[PDB]
Amino acid sequence: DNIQGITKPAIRRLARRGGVKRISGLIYEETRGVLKVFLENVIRDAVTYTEHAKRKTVTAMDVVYALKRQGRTLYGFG
Amino acid sequence: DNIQGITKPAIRRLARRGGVKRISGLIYEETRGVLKVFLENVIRDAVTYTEHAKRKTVTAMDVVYALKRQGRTLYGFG
Amino acid sequence: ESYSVYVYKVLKQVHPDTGISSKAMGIMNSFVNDIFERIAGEASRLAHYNKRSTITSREIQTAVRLLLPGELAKHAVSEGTKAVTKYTS
Amino acid sequence: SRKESYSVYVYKVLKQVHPDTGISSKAMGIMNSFVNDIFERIAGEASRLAHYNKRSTITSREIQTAVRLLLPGELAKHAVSEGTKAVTKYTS
Amino acid sequence: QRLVREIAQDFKTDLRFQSSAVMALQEASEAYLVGLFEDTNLAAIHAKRVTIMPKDIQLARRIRGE
Amino acid sequence: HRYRPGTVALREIRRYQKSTELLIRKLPFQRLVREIAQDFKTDLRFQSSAVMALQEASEAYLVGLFEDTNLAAIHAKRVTIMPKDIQLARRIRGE
Amino acid sequence: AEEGDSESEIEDETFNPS
Amino acid sequence: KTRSSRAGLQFPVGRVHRLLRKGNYSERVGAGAPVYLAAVLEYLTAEILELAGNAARDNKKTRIIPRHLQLAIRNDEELNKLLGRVTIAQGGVLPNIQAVLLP
Amino acid sequence: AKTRSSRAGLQFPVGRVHRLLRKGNYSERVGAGAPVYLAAVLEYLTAEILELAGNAARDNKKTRIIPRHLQLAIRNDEELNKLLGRVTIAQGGVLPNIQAVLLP
DNA sequence: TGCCTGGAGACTAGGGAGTAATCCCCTTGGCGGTTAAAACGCGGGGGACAGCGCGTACGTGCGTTTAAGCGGTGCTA
DNA sequence: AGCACCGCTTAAACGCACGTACGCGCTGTCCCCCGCGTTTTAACCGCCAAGGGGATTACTCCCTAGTCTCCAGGCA
Repeated sequence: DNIQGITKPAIRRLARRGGVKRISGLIYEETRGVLKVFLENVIRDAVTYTEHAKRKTVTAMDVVYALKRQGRTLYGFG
Repeated sequence: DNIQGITKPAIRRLARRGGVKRISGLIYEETRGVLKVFLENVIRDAVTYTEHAKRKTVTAMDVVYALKRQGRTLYGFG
Repeated sequence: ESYSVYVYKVLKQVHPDTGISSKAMGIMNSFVNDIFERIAGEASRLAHYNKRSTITSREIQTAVRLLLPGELAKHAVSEGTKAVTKYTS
Repeated sequence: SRKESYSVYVYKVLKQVHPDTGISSKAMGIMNSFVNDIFERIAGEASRLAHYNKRSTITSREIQTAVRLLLPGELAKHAVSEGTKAVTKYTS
Repeated sequence: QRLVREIAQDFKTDLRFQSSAVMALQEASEAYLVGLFEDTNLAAIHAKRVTIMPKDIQLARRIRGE
Repeated sequence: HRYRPGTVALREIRRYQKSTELLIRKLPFQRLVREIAQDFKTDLRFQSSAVMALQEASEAYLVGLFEDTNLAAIHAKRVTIMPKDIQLARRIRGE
Repeated sequence: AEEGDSESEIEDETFNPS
Repeated sequence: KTRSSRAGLQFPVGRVHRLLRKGNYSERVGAGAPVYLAAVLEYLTAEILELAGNAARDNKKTRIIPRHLQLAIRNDEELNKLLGRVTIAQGGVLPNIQAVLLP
Repeated sequence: AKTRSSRAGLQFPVGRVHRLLRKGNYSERVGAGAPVYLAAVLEYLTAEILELAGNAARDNKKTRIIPRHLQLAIRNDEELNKLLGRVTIAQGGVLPNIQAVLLP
């Protein structure tokens, strides 16, 4: 149970960067599930690329390709 | 002004297909501008493909290619 | 030239006493062409990342597993594996 | 192993428009990713345009059509102008 | 058809059209408007109303990315 | 001396829209990531830049979702964000 | 015992293999 | 005999192999690849036609129409995910009314 | 022995772009003006984004360019925001924006 | 049904990929120390939600008007 | 095949009348989230060490492109 390691002040700081002034008490269980669906899609694609590349190690280019497949296009990691 | 040819009961009929029960009085003037912007974009790309292909008639495959460029795949006119 | 007679051959095996219109035949033609282009483009992308010069049943299988959903991709991999097993034996 | 890059070329571009300005490695990597992404977009659109008209050669007309479809507004006008100015000077 | 020809005179004078090329435009335009009203009705229900406002259309086009 | 509720909230909005650092810690996110990954292939090993890219993409996704959540909450003539605003944003977004 | 208007089907004919 | 008779399929193999070399994908297509891709296309075609035939029998008809294709695709969990950005001509929408509008 | 970049008057290379066109499975043949045109377009886009990045670096009283300056330079221009509307920049942050109803 | 154009059957050469060896870089595991950050109460002011009243804007219905379809013909880009 | 014209019909658009359901504004209450203070915990830095797998090179088999001949599958 490591999705409880995404604490309440961290979600509150992400909401303060998002512009939110006042926060209810039920946002956190929704945000953890949304984060654990987005992770469970990107790591699924990254482990598929790794399992095709005949590799023991998930690199960063697999993650960049997994994000490019979904339309995210992250810059800064090659 | 052929934008007034898109009449009020046509927009009301599109809203009845969309599931709208009660309609205000400015939705028609909003919808005309939205449709105008969308059609200007698609006609601009279709005329670009037509001028590239050295033709003078605008075929339907140019429209299908422009809709694929916007990201809206259309089955039936191929 | 199209896939129309092959769509008729597939349709007469799952539903014998039925027909199909020409508009639905064109929609099925567009569907077959779209899925062909998607799988071929993804298999072309997979062969460049590993610096290989080809495309192979492993490449097509990796392009199937990335593109199709969970219950559909398993049956697609099973049908393709059975068909490529029957080709050599 | 020796690997391709664009860092010296981005530095040569940067030392013309701003004669006293540095750049960090993270920003240089972002610029390399930007150049690679725009290259892939224009080359893919040109290779898609080359197949619709049943041609085999990608030329500057297909590259110009791929630029005109992909860049919005006056940026496409200035890109076509710069490219036509550079192709005109090359032949002479 | 008159609207499409009028807005297509702004890009190239003396063009010519087919019939399926206008039929595909009409299909795409009707599907786009139906999807826009399907999201806009959800916006108006979330605003605790029944009548549909232009602010709902602008919210749908803002959240969708248009 | 105490601040009236909202002043410290706007102060945090101003300082976290000014800063550029990461907000989620690294070891809980890494333990979350290593636990999710093993359900796709056996014996997974990680570089540092893969998790460093996952954290950037995850926080960018969450900020881009809370912006539309705030827009839905303002459209509902409220200030407090609610889970139904997140559901409306993910329904209109196409997820 | 009851049937719909055939015009519904007439607007989209069956694909002809020839 | 043809390779579609060897593999036991119904879609052709030589046309798929010709479209793989011809469409500039790699300096080389492999082999088992057109057979594998023809099996995948035949399975997907048979699934679409099975659900379309069920949707056509549900309305007392003997000819599959684009409305039947629309209902077959949109009334399935995974085909709607595969074909979410696709507009079918003469297809229409799904009949649904929100529960806050009915009296 | 002059190069083609000196003959075209550009700063980006031409032979590397020609090699990447010939070794990337785009077509069978490659014309002799296409890498010159594409290098001109890439050089123009590079100078266009570096001008705004240098303006942001002068505005924030700095010497070097950082990903925050690149983020401000892209998101403060409308055409670059439309061209790069699906791009996430690492260590770039967001824009300062507070709605007018949240503050008194 | 005509037939013809694309698909099958052998054979060969050359380079592409599969196997084995070995380096050494980088990933994983562990122990301690500091302190910043997370966790837990607590009082209170502010906002979400419910109830009520009112005026108007948008619905349904009927008679008149208008131009969208529906054919037929011809010329030419 | 696309555009231009022509005659006819009739179904859809427009305009006006009227009534009532709903959007908006006001008020009251009470729950609940926020600022603040104190205590507990594990994140982060620093250092160390074992060893597993990425990466490169060399050799060799075998797989597919190319060419020639033959002949039937499918499209009008």
